[PDB]
Amino acid sequence: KLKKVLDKLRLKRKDISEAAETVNKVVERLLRRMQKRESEFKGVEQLNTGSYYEHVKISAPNEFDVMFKLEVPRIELQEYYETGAFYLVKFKRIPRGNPLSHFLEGEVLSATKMLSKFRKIIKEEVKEIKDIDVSVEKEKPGSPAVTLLIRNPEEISVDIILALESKGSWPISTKEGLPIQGWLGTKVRTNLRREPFYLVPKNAKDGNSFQGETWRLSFSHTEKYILNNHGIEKTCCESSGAKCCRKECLKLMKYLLEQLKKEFQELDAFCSYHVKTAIFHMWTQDPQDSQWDPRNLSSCFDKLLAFFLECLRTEKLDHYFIPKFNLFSQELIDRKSKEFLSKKIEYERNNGFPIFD
DNA sequence: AAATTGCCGAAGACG
DNA sequence: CGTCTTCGGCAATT
Ligand SMILES: Cc1nn(C2=[SH]c3ccccc3N2)c(O)c1[C@@H]1OC(=O)c2ccccc21
Ligand SMILES: [Zn+2]
Repeated sequence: KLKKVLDKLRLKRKDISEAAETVNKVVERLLRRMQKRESEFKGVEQLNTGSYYEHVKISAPNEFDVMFKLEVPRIELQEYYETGAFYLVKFKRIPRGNPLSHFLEGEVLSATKMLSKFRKIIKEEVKEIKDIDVSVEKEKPGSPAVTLLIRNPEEISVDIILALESKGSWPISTKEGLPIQGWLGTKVRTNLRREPFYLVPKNAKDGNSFQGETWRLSFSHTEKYILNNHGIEKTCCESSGAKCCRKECLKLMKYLLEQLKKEFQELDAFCSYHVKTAIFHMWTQDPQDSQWDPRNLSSCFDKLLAFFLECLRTEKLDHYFIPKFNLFSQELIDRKSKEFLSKKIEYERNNGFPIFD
């Protein structure tokens, strides 16, 4: 029954080839444009992130996430209040004379001027794309992405996300995050945390304004690794290993949410990352590969559902990397919303998920 | 050195 | 299920 639904969600290869071909051609053009003398954003390198590159994209290959990461040495972080996720950026010492001073505001490296330039360049370059139908969607407070809209003729969107790369140790609000010791283990956790961390120009919302110079932590790269390396056994989902249902559960919970979001705008606050964050916790709670045996798909999905209902009910979903940061705090998602989603989920759960049709 | 090449895992397609 | 395929990712090579 859930097998059937998964069959429908599964991406068709033909559809992937036509989408990738177009998406890739456009990104390499923008990446290439981004280099090339002049621009502040030279040494940017590409990192593909997102449901698609984690292989958990459903229904259609019509959403692509791309990080344009920039290595910036000698930066100091100041925690924006006690958010844990948001920061101000300064430099160790004076530039002499170097690219990113035209994004400063005194000593602070403002996310907003840096993003506005980045968007301006992307816009001038999309202007010149003649063989493909692509446009830049209008700006949005609360998003760090310059979003492309591609009609292939199918509608495809590409979020191009500027990122600052920092090679130093992770900020201490992450010190007790990534709790994978009993699952992926201590050597993996330590190795993961020796990788760089990234900041993206999503501004912290103070009230109903946005604090324009703040940046947000991003662990898209880390999350991408974990999806490709998700078992306690090294052979999970390999040719000489056992298939598990972890990813299948993530897709099912994704589908469920996205359907409810379609016909209910009481849910615009919710999103996929909530479901992703939740399943990460499930994977920590149930680290054994044997617990996610495909035979057990139904009970694994329902356990995920029960856990997600419990997060809603108790108004608490800890960020997986930054345990201070409550994604289900009253300030980000109002109580009323959380109860509405709870009743809809509970409804589908007890009625054999009619919305799956 | 910016662009090509080689290698192979993840997973779709098909019987 | 096995096998064959395309795509993504990576870094050695020119
Ligand atoms: C609510 C939400 N949070 N969210 C976060 S919170 C956060 C904290 C630290 C790092 C990433 C991050 N993403 C996120 O990606 C979302 C959804 O993804 C979005 O880009 C977005 C946009 C509007 C509503 C919800 C989301
Ligand atoms: Zn697995």
